[PDB]
Amino acid sequence: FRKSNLKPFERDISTEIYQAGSTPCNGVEGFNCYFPLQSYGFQPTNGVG
Amino acid sequence: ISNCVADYSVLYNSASFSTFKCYGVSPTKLNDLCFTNVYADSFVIRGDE
Repeated sequence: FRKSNLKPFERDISTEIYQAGSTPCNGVEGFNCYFPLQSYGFQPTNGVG
Repeated sequence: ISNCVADYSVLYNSASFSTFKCYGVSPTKLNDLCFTNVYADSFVIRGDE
């Protein structure tokens, strides 16, 4: 999740929480509010892809 | 449900629903694309399944 797109050769680490709707989400999660860094699942129970 | 203009105001941000998320479609700006037809199924499921 991000408010806007990235510019070339840029990197930005900010573990804020991402709001979409009509709720102030400052530090506390809730409705229309998400946490960006959701991880990968890598298993040898899979195929290529 | 055909021949509509679909105002997703009350479904997205005025919502009272246990979830709102769509597979393969970003459910935040779903207004600015459209499709041939969309349907509505309704069944009666208890809050665990």
